[PDB]
Amino acid sequence: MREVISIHIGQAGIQVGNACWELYCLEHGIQPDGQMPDAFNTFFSETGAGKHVPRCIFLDLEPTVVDEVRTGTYRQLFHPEQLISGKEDAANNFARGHYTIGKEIVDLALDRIRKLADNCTGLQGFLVFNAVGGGTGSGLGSLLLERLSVDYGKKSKLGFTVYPSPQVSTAVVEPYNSVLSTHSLLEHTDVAVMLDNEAIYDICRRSLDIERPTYTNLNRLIAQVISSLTASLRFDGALNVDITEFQTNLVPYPRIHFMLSSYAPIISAEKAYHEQLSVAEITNAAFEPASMMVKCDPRHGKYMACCLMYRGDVVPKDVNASVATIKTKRTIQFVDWCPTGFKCGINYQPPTVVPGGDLAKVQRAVCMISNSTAIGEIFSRLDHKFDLMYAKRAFVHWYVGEGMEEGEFSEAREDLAALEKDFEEVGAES
Amino acid sequence: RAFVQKLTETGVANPRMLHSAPATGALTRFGEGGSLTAPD
Amino acid sequence: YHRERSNWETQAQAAAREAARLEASRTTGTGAKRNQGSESYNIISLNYNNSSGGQQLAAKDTAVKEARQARAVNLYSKSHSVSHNIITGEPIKFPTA
Amino acid sequence: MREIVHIQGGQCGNQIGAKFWEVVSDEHGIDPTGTYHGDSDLQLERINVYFNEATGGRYVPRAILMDLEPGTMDSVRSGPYGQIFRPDNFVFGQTGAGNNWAKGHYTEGAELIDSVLDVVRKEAESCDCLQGFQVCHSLGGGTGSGMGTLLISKIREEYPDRMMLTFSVVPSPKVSDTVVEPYNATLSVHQLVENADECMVLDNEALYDICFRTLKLTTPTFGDLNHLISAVMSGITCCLRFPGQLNADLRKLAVNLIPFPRLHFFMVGFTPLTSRGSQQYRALTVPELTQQMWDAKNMMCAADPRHGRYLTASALFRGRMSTKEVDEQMLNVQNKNSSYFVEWIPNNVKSSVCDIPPKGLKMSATFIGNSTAIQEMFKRVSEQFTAMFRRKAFLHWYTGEGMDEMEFTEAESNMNDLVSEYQQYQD
Amino acid sequence: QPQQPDGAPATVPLAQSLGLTQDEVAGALSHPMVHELARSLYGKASGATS
Ligand SMILES: Nc1nc2c(ncn2[C@@H]2O[C@H](COP(=O)(O)OP(=O)(O)OP(=O)(O)O)[C@@H](O)[C@H]2O)c(=O)[nH]1
Ligand SMILES: Nc1nc2c(ncn2[C@@H]2O[C@H](COP(=O)(O)OP(=O)(O)O)[C@@H](O)[C@H]2O)c(=O)[nH]1
Ligand SMILES: [Mg+2]
Repeated sequence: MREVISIHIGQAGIQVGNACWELYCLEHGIQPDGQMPDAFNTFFSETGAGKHVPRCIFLDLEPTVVDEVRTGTYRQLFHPEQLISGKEDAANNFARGHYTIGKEIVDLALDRIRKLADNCTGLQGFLVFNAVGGGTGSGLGSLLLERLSVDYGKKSKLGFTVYPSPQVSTAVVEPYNSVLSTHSLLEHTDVAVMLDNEAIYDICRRSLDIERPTYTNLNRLIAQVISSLTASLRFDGALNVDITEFQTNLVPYPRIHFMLSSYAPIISAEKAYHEQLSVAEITNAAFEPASMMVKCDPRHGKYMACCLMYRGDVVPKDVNASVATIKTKRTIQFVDWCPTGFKCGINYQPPTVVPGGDLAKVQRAVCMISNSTAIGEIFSRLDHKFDLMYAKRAFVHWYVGEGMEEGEFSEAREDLAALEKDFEEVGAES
Repeated sequence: RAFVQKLTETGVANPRMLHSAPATGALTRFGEGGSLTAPD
Repeated sequence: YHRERSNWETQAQAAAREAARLEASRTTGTGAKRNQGSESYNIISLNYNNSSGGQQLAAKDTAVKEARQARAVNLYSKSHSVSHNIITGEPIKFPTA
Repeated sequence: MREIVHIQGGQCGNQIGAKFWEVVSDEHGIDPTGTYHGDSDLQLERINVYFNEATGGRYVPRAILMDLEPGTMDSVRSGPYGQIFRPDNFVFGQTGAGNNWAKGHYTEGAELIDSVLDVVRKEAESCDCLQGFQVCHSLGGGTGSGMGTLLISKIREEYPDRMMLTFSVVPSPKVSDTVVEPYNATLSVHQLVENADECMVLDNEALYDICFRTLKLTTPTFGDLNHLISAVMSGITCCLRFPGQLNADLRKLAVNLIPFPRLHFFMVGFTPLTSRGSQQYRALTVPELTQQMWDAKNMMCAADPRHGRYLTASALFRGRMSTKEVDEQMLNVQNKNSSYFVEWIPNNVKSSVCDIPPKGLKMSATFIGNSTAIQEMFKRVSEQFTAMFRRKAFLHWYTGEGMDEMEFTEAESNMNDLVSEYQQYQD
Repeated sequence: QPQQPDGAPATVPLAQSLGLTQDEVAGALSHPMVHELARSLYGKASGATS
């Protein structure tokens, strides 16, 4: 059977994981205690009689977020030792999560993964959730992806990582932990889905009309992106697109595995006033530059590949027509060597709405994941701030003294130099 | 067609065992290993 | 006897539950959701399907016919001015068959 | 007493095959339970071509369902006319090809090919005679493309003197649900040209055009597209299942349509397609079916028939009708526009008449066209293949499963060699 | 099956319409001649209905 195992790392991972598993329960009718009142097998494993537990682990060095889940509204949902805590946090340091304090906890993490892998019949991939800004998501995330590659070979991995914004940052060592974490996910993570914080703040401001959005409001609709991506596995669809469908059809090159995110219909509860949008209008909304989940304009770049995940009552005709209308649009530019790069994944269940959530009920929805050369300026913006701090060798003594060597900082920088280089030449016309 | 079908599916090779014509068996079931027959 | 009877009952109950859910999905129309045609009528031979969708389609066709009859009555009634045929002295009636 | 063994592959073939068995079971009077409840004696006379006799009067189709992921068989078994298929024929994979032609061909196809070959040997050897093999699959996909093409390779090595009628849906210019259709299709045709005895070329955009411009459907669905395929697939086997004034098996249509072994790619079309508004005004007559038969809009291929001359053609009329105006109408089209027909073949068109029309229709005809205009759909597949092969796009996925970049060139060369012998007959 | 004419007599079933006894209807398949008929019908595989 189709089974998936997700791993959530760091403060961003758990709080996204609190939001995502909140939506997975109500999609399948799972009560918060864990009892229903065959599609559930892809995310929940039934234990005993009527008890369903998630196929995910919550590992974090900081114990102040994992106990909030332990005493929150989903205490009975999770297995008691499925959530992994630590005594002390990495404190915004990649060196702590990788060598000194991440080593004692990562061995307990693979024990939970191995017991989850043995329990599921057919495992199809890993959905890793972490933030490269913080120490725990970067360091422990890099080490977990290091051991998972050796232990489980050639198995697909989906990376939903939160990169720091060019404008709004919550820490001064944001570029240091981002650069070092990029070297780990270049050759280990099979698919990296780009996520940015205040890009979603822009989405909530202009589409959800929320004047003061919080991290919880950000995490609710980023959960809808993950659910719409995995909706082919859970429910029957017109053109099913599995996990193994997604890697071999979106990355043209082995090192070009970064893709953007876009969710097309975003309307508030009051903002709907009982209207529906057609397939062509939401398809135009998905490729709108301000509707993307990171702050990169696709006009500067060119779309290397695309993937459209449709939900609800969408006939196969108009989605094929909506592909044709996007192709004739001059503002959206495609690379020359790929003639046809679009996808059609048409599931026939509309996305559900959580009670009290900002999103309104929609009949049809589009999840747009696309490879593009516009990501080259995303890595260059983090490179620009990193070179300012590294030239003066500021905020480095924390990294050097905590096991990590000095000379590997240039090794991680030159890999981003290569990652910036091949983005320019592959998208270059031949 | 129904006539020929019924006669072929009720036909037997030996004529002397037809006297029983005017509980399923173990080999029909090929299962229920401990549940063959019943107590009392 | 209770042990292997319970074992076989669990096996047969699982098999019968699978058969029952497949039969339910067949009879409710959820199964082969890829393959039903739109507008609930046979594409090759222009004949109504044997389903409730076909019955509602026939009802909608009769309603459309009645509306067209009403519009035809309106146009005929306010196209002819007098209750008399102009050429030959005859009554004027709405033509139906 | 001569039969066709049907094999369906992947997402496309299982849905196309389920609609194909929806029509021919309705033609032969088998209910979704399985019992024969038809009301014609000629239906029961030839059942053995497509159905096996079972106990209790039941009939099971002689179909092999194969794929690499179990999503299709949940859908196929749950549909109408879905419980008649044998579960022993339900051979399934677990990983799923995932739109990869190399995965279905070498890596995970190989462990499943030995399983799918045993059920074909179980089904072909169970009868007295084989008319041939019928397969429906895709070329742009991965589940029925890579796995299907190796199946044709092994079944031709074991059964070399038997017919092979392939209904392959090709990648489309207008619509494209995948990114690696030119990669999978070029590798599929290179394996299909020497092995398949004859090929029916289908595409989604011509089926969508028929449902839109001709059949006047506002929102066509894949079920509407698969019904047009199903009517044509049953139309090829019209003379096998039913008597007629002219009889024609798959070999009768083979011998009259391929002058040479390599020109075995045909283009098909179903004649009596009309919207519900104009059915009473239209007089269903042999000149009317012939007029729609040679029309370019009725073709279920991307090839424009006016660009390239027809090499050979076949018409399979169904129903009680006179052969004189059947022969005269195809005589008339040979003389009205002789430039659209090849000059060095006389009597370009073959005709056969069956006296049992399909259900709900007084007359019907199925057209098979061997045209040199079918080179143009292979060029666009070849054009998109060379668009991505010269920059080695998406190639590391293919070389992971064990296929070198060398045999992409003979795949490229045989695509260009197949079309090059098409233009030499167009001149 | 053709529809019966109006005012049909509603004809009685075949067994005691033509006068079969209870012993005959109970042992229809037990008779040796019927057994030989069934044996020959089994022997004629597809030509039994011919
Ligand atoms: N979008 C989003 N971002 C979050 C969320 N929670 C934390 N973040 C991001 O995480 C950054 C803070 O660093 P973290 O990754 O959370 O730190 P950490 O994972 O706890 O690692 P340590 O502090 O060393 O233990 C902030 O800049 C946010 O951008 C969340 O719920 N949603
Ligand atoms: N006519 C028809 N075409 C289909 C159907 N399903 C898929 N396709 C076409 O097949 C292409 C992709 O086929 P795919 O699903 O990859 O086949 P697979 O190899 O078995 O997975 C799409 O472009 C569709 O247009 C169907 O049921 N009917
Ligand atoms: Mg922390």
